[PDB]
Amino acid sequence: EKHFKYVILGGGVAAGYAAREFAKQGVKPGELAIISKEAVAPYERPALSKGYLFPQNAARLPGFHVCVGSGGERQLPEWYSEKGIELILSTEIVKADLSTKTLTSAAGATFTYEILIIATGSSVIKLTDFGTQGADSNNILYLREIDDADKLVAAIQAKKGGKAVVVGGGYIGLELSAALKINDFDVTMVFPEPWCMPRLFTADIAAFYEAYYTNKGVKVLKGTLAVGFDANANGDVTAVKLKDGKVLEADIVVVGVGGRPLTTLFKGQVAEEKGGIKTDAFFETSVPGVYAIGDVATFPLKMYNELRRVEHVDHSRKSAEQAVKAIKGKESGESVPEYDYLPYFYSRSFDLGWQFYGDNVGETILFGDSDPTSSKPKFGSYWIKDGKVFGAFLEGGSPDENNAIAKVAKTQPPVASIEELKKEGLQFASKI
Ligand SMILES: Cc1cc2c(cc1C)N(C[C@H](O)[C@H](O)[C@H](O)COP(=O)(O)OP(=O)(O)OC[C@H]1O[C@@H](n3cnc4c(N)ncnc43)[C@H](O)[C@@H]1O)c1[nH]c(=O)[nH]c(=O)c1N2
Ligand SMILES: NC(=O)c1ccc[n+]([C@@H]2O[C@H](COP(=O)([O-])OP(=O)(O)OC[C@H]3O[C@@H](n4cnc5c(N)ncnc54)[C@H](O)[C@@H]3O)[C@@H](O)[C@H]2O)c1
Repeated sequence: EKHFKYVILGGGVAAGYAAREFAKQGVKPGELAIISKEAVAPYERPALSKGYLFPQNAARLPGFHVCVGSGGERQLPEWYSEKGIELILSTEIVKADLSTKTLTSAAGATFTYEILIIATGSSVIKLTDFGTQGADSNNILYLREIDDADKLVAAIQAKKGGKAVVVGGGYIGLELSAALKINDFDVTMVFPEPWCMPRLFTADIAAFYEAYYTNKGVKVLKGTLAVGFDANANGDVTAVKLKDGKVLEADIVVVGVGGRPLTTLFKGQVAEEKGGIKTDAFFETSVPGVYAIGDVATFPLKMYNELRRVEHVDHSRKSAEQAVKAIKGKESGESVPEYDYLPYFYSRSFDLGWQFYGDNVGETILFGDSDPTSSKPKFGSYWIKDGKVFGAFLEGGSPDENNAIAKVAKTQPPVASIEELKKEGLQFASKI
């Protein structure tokens, strides 16, 4: 049994950014521990679907350890031990008892805390959840952690020059199809929805990327579903069978069909809301001294007066700082302001790069140049509900053009005329 005043459960992005805030708040040696099932100190997870997979000049640890992804300093394992912050790596907690403040690992080790910070992130939904035949064949890969990224880098070198199938049309589907393409793979994207990124992209935004990906040689099969996989004698995947009977040849298969908050250790012990652990504006759960941050928390999104859950890296960084300030603030009888978050999402693929700020509610208006064969495409979209701008998307924008649409999403300016908004386009944001 090891006791610590503060225990961060998980060693991902929120854990690393909470550790940075703890050091900034004068944490003392022996006070804080980070328990992680990963063998490495916290890192900027977004690099795993991008830089990590490049055929040349690839991103490797320790380069992308936190907090460099936000322009902060690198926190190598020594950053922690110099401060008396115990990193407990390769340790998976299989039981958590909030009533006795005890965490129990797979090997039966126990750890106690005074303050717990749940930062377990998201699970990887696997094709077994839909009873897909052959989903256990070798080379049917998923991407969540650095070990998955290493197994993917190796399968890429092994099957290079061959055929890849990507099941999923979300973030992983779009980013991984691009990764396999640049790695000399013949890629097919498969997903059941009528267009890519259905939870964010309109049919018009999606159509730009479908045409773009097609010209790069990526076959995008909309309205398609994988129902099985063929495998050879060694058990390696050889093909992907679709609901319509079409069979695609596959040397490697990559799947991105969503993630769920990794809350399994606390079911029945914390209040929940839409899959996540329900928190207040300071990330404290229904149990005093227990906080939940990043991907697992369903917190009040102040701007929209609703409880929301965000499974993106910007929120994992901002929520971590909020919970640590809330814990340290209470120790001095002080209160900190409520979390005031502006949902910020982004994706990168090929020579493209988009940003989204706010909420994708109401009706949309496409602006700019959305031609996929243009050398420098720049186009965006606005989301309008109740006469005001709620959301703003922009592909190919400059730093100041991205901050202009972010300003629009924060301030929710009124739209007296949609005809004028369509006519101004990106200038509506740049002016305001
Ligand atoms: C490959 C890939 C690529 C991207 C992204 C995700 C993925 C999977 N994201 C999403 C973003 O990385 C994500 O929102 C943050 O990692 C969330 O930070 P957390 O700390 O909440 O979870 P995160 O998953 O980072 O950390 C959870 C940690 O808890 C550990 N853990 C869980 N259960 C445990 C247990 N029982 N015992 C011990 N340890 C345990 C995990 O092993 C991990 O170390 C993204 N977002 C974005 O906006 N832009 C981007 O470009 C990307 N790119
Ligand atoms: N740039 C980024 O923001 C980025 C990049 C990579 C990963 N991520 C994060 O990592 C996590 C995993 O991403 P993801 O792409 O797996 O999730 P996702 O939620 O973005 O997309 C999964 C998509 O696959 C669809 N799908 C579900 N079942 C399917 C099936 N049987 N066949 C095909 N498609 C199916 C879903 O409806 C959804 O559209 C998420 O939390 C995501 O936000 C984010």
